[PDB]
Amino acid sequence: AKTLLHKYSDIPEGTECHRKAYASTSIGGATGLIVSAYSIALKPPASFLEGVARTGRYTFTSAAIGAIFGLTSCISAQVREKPDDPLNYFIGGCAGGLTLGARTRSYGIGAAACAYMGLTAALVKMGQLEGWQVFAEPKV
Amino acid sequence: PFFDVQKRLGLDLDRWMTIQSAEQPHKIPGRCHAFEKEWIECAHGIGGIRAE
Amino acid sequence: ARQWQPDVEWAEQFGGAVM
Amino acid sequence: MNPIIYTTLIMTVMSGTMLVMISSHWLLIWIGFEMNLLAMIPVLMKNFNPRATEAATKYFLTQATASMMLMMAIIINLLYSGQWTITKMFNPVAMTMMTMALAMKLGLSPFHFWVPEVTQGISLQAGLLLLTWQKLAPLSVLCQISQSINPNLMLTMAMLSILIGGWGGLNQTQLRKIMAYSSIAHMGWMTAVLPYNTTMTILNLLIYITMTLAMFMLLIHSSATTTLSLSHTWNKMPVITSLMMVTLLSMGGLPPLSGFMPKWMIIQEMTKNESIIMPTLMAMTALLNLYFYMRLAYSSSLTMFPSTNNMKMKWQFEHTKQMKLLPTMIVLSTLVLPMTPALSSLN
Amino acid sequence: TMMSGRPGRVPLQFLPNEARSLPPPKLTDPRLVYMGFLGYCSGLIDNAIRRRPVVSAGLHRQLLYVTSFVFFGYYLLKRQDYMYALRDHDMFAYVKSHPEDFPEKDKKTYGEILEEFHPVR
Amino acid sequence: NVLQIVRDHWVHILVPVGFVFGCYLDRRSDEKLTAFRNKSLLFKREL
Amino acid sequence: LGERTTRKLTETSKVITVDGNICSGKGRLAREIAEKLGLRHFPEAGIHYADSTTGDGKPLDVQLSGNCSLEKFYDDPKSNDGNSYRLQSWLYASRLLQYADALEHLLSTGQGVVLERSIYSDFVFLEAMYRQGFIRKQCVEHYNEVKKVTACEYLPPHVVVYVDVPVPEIQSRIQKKGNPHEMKITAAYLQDIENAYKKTFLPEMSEKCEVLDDRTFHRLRMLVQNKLEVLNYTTIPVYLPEITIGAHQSDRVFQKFTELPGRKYSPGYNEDVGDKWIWLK
Amino acid sequence: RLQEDPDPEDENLYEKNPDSHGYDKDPIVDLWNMRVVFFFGFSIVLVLGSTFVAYLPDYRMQEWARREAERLVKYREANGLPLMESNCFDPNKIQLP
Amino acid sequence: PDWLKVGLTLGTSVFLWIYLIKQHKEDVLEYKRRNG
Amino acid sequence: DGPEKNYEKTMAILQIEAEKAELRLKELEVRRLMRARGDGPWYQYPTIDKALIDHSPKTTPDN
Amino acid sequence: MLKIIIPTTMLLPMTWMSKHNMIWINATVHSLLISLISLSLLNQLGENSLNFSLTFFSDSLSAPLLVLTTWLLPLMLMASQSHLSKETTTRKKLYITMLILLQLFLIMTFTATELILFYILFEATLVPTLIIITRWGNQTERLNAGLYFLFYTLAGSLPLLVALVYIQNTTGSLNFLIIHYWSHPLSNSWSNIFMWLACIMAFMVKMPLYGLHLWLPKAHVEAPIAGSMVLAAVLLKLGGYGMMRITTILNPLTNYMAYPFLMLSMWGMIMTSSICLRQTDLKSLIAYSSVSHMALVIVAIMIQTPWSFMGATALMIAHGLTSSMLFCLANTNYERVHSRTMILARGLQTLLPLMATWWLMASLTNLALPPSINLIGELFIITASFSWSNITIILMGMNMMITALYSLYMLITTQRGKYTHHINNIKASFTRENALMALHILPLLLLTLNPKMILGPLY
Ligand SMILES: CCCCCCCCCCCCCCCCC[C@@H](O)O[C@H](CO[C@H](O)CCCCCCCCCCCCCCC)COP(=O)(O)OCC[N+](C)(C)C
Repeated sequence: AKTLLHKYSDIPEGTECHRKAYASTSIGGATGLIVSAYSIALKPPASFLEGVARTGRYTFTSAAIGAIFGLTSCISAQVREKPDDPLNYFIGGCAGGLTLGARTRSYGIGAAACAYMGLTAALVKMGQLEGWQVFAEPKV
Repeated sequence: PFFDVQKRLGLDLDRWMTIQSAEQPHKIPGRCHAFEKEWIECAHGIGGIRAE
Repeated sequence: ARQWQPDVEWAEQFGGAVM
Repeated sequence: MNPIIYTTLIMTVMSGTMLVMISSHWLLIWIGFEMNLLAMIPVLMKNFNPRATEAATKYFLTQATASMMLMMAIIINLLYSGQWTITKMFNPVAMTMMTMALAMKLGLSPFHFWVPEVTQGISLQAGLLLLTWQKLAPLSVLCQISQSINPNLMLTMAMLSILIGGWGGLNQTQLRKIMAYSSIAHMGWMTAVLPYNTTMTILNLLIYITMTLAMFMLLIHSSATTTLSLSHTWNKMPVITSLMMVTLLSMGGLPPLSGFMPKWMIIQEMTKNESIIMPTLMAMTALLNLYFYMRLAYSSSLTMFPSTNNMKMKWQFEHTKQMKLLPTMIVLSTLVLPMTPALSSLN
Repeated sequence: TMMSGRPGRVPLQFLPNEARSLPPPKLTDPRLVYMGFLGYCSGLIDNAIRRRPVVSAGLHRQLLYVTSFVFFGYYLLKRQDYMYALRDHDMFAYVKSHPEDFPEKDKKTYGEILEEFHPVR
Repeated sequence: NVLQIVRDHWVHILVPVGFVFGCYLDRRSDEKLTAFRNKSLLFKREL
Repeated sequence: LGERTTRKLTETSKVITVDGNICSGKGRLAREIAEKLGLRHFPEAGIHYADSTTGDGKPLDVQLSGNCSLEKFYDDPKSNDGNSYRLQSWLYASRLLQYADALEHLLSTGQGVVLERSIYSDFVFLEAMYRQGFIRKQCVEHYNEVKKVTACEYLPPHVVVYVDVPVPEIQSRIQKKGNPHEMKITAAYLQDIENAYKKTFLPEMSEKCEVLDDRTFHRLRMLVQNKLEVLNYTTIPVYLPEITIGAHQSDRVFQKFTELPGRKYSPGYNEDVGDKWIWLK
Repeated sequence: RLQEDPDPEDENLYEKNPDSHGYDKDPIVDLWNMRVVFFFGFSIVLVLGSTFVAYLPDYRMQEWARREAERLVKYREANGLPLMESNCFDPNKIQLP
Repeated sequence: PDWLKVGLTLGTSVFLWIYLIKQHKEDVLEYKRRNG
Repeated sequence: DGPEKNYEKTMAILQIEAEKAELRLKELEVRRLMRARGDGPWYQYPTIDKALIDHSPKTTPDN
Repeated sequence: MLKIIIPTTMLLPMTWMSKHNMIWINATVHSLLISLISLSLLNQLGENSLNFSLTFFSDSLSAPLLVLTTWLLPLMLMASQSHLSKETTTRKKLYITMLILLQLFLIMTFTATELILFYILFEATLVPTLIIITRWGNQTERLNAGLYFLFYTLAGSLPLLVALVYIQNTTGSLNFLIIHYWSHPLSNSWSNIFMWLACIMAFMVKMPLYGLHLWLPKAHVEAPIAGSMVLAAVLLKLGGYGMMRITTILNPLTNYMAYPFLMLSMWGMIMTSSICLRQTDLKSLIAYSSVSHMALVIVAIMIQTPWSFMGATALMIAHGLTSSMLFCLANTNYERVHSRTMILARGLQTLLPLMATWWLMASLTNLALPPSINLIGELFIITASFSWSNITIILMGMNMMITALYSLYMLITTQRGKYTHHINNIKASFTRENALMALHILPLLLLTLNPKMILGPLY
């Protein structure tokens, strides 16, 4: 629900890293359940225990990514104490890929995931700073 | 493309079935005819947007 | 230098039900 | 099935859509789609194949469930406002479902999976008609309910239709499935701008229909299907392959060509709304859409796949049963670019 | 939708009597002649597709095409100018309708205003 | 007999006409812009 | 589509394709058949059979009209060039067209018409060539896929007479026959022909001929016209080395085909051959 | 895939005939080709075009700038002040916060 | 073939001309009236 | 030619294109407002007319 | 001007209606004539940019380029018209249409004026050159090459497109003159930075940048020479023209964003030139030389000092002519022996002299020695660069080292030395060959006499 992202949105700044990290963990878990849902839907696992194995995989992975992203971001905020510039998320962004790199046990995918996930996060922060509309209202 | 040919030709072939009031057989009242009537009389040149 | 126009082994790759 | 009946079916399809474009009352719209369906299935069943049958099974099954959800959401709208006129809907839980039902009717992703399959199951005549005429009515109602659309929900399917309309297009050989992913991709561009400004939608619609008329008339003219089957045509009647190249590029929207006119008005409109990021992603992916038009161009005109010998006798025999409407459908779908401003005729 | 649903006016008529007053496009408006060549080339492809000895053959039908598209192109141009003239009219009427929201801002000159200078280095 | 030789040089007439038509169009598009001829600077009274 | 004005013909008849199976006896079969039927006799419809109907009505060079040449089959069968097959399939396409040339006429004038050998009979030559090994097996697989894809839609067959001649006796007439290539032809091949021919062809087809809707006929009538359609699947891309041609030779040969007086343009328009210019006005 | 043998070679025009000036196979046309190509490639554009551009009127307004510059040098020198203003605009003509 | 269709379609084409110049011609006059 | 023609032409050009510019911006203002309010003639959406409503006594005294 | 542009369209009917064996003469002669007509445009003005219709104008920056672009068509014809012969008449007649249609798009896209018109033509150029690379290139790789040539343009161009639309909404008109006057600074933030890259990346793709140039060699390896001459001599240069155009906006932000691209360029020049020092085959060697020179243009644009734009213009044109010259001059060998690989040519000088002379002149101006417009074009931008940073010279100098070496190298390896023995194929130089390259090199040398008409607007 939007109320959940709204929950994560009230960081504030980066204070209480745990409070934030729990929320990011929540979002990562949500997306993990969705991806698991379509995956099961479109790739009939055969033998249902394997299916819950699959969903356990994705759910735990995405939840992990969200957790580590959130807490590295807030910690960087509470350490560099810059704390508002976009790069402050980027480390976590770069960190996130490595998490993804760990479960996949591959340097390659982890390496790429570092860079792109990093840039995406950086753009997100930059967007919060700039009020980018992504889905702008018809206005015109 | 809401062509409104039925209006330009005046056929009205569809329009009658619309709305709670709008002449019904044996003039049977709608259960909520009044609030509806007022509310539609409120609605004309205001058109859609300011109307809400 | 007689141009180059595609060979059989070339064309076969499209010949599958799905590239 | 003798022409006298076939024509009555196809005319009652035309009627079954015209009815949607006329009536203001909702019930007549749901009747419009409903009559449209019954008259759409049999025409897919001409010639009749063991394959075609399950094609029609797919199409019917999805259209039926779509029409069902639609009628349900109408009834819920009535429950919470007691109206039948189109206008604004008055209950978001209903409105999202009317959006879903229409989302199936256009074949937008992730509801899209039926369209590439169904196209495979029928001849290019019934195919073309399915990819053009069937795209009118649901859009014909979306233009009428643009006023209250929940833009988030619309842009998400509008984008995802473009990504899926891309990635699923790089993969296939036989052309009909590719035409399916082309259309499934353009619908993303139509339904994208719809919340913001319907006139751009209708413009893009006209270009799309003209385009796919160009292609399907050409595929008919050469009776090509699988890509390789298309490859031979360069030697027999070189012109038409030498023209598929161009119409393909107009699908691709290389800017002198007409097919660029849609995108380049769309980018305008959305940009007035700010929303600057979305068109950038969209326009970038449209490239990915272009690429398989290009590869398909490589199989055909630009390069000569080896001919089969048996072709030679066929050289003596001119094609027949000329399709009158074709040349104009090429030309309008290409050269018309310095006639954008005329779009305002659509007000 | 704008323009559509505007008060007054009637649906399917292609072109209001409220137009007419606008000057007609002149006979050799370049856009229009471009409709000409558009029809021309279509008429030519009509030959080339059906083999034919291109150009010289069927000069008849070719003339039919060019007359066709120039003809429709004419009225389409009339509706074009009508529509744009229309939005210009509605716009100005609306700017008189709400003078407050379209302020007549005072125009300070360059001498009057400061602006930061950025040296090129 | 020679008329066919004229057919050989039929095409050559085409482009210079394009240049003529070009100077013509220059003069017309230039004609449309005669908004001033009363500039703040370069305008002596006509004779 | 004009059928709506008349709801198709109610007339019916039959075309007759005698199935004489020999060398010199093949000719003998044709002579008996020509006298036998009022409808014009099949002339064999070989390499230039298409050329006969093309417009000039006249045979071209072998190089492009067929690029097979039967004499170059008999003189060197099992040529490394797959001519041993290239002829087979090419003839099949021509004979298919034969059907179309005449069966349409059956649906038109309603008169009977006499074919010479017809498509069902083309099963057997390949049936033996595969046995003598003149053609490789994939050539065959191509031949029966194209067979299944094309023949199946042609529905009615027959109204036609099977025949027989002794292999040795045909060998005797073959000796009498003037052409050198015919004389060279091997016996064991021909015996394998007659054996499989009698074993299967009549064995299946007679069951259908023994039985010898209007709307379907009209649909079939549409198929008879616009012959490329009947040819539409004969140029299926399967890319066997003997049939297939590289782009250079094809681009060149077709570049040569246009060189002919009657082929640049559709027949009614062509200026090279004295078609009226008045239409070009 | 049966195919035509191969391109015999690039073919020398010279193989056909000494003197050909490159260009077309037809001996007749070639002479005309080099002639037209030279007469215009050199004798009209590289000369008349070059002389043309060489004598283009000074719309650079350079000489004008020199002459007029002299015209200011005179007054600046005779009046004696100050040649170069430090200010490209009058100070009193502009307001400042 | 001198034929009928040729003069048929040609005649229709000339008709679309003369009709067009017609309606244009009057349209200009109506312009002059409504305006100047 | 003398610069004069160039100069007058440049003048007229800058005038015209400037006018279009300002008109486009003004148009965007007019549009944002007109959609924001609906007060303007050309964004208002269709809405139901009175003409359908009847005005007759109806069985039950009230409505 | 609208006068030069019509006949350029008019050759097409002339081409199609030309007698089947005479077409080359038609297209050649009239293309030359229209070149001379193009030349009258050059006059410009010393103050105001020249103007025409509402929809065109002719800045001094465009005029020499326009003259060049008109000038190249005959050249490509002279190169092509023996490369192809066995092709069918309709196909050939179809072929020159690609070329002329192309230059038509150029004459339109140089005079601009609206930057959206300028864009749509800027990207419209992409089609004919694609068709030419793909249908008439030799060997297989060309197919793949087509794609690299294509998406790298579009992936660059598309964001630029959206950006353009944006501005005409945030300000009034998109037109160039007023935007030159109404220009107002954009500054830092983050939205404005993405505006910056959006309005630069396409132009910096079309003239290759060192991190992105990969398509360019692989285009030149493939394209038939008529495609090569344009793809090298012009399109790069037009990307530069546009980037010089849009810099009317931006500022002061350019001061802050130039650095990364100045690093990719200042390093990429020495780098690509270094790769240039060890190619297997000539046709690529030339291409990398081309990138190695374009890096100079792109820093010359980004330091934005007026000297740097002067040098920008000069170097753009000079490199145009010299690069096209090297390409035709290489194709000649490739036709005489089909080697492509440089090693097989060997002692080509021994067997024929005058081509060695053209090798000499061409390479000689490639290295750029005085007073070639190439050189003088280059020295300015070194001057302004040096003003921008005193260190920068140490980089520029290395360039001027390696561009010597490989240039002379291509000379001494494919010429001086022993003839290969068995290669009997060579056949003593056609008139059109000499005619062609004399046509490249003479204008290039006359042009030095009168730089003042080539330096461009900031003269
Ligand atoms: C079997 C194969 C499948 C075939 C499927 C294809 C079918 C195509 C149908 C296309 C629909 C076009 C509509 C034309 C109907 C004519 C009725 C016309 O008079 O309508 C009037 C309005 O006039 C129309 O706008 C005229 C449209 C004319 C079509 C072309 C316009 C210009 C084209 C722009 C693209 C550039 C190409 C031009 C080159 C010639 C009244 O409508 P109005 O009550 O007012 O508003 C309706 C609501 N709208 C605007 C949202 C639709």
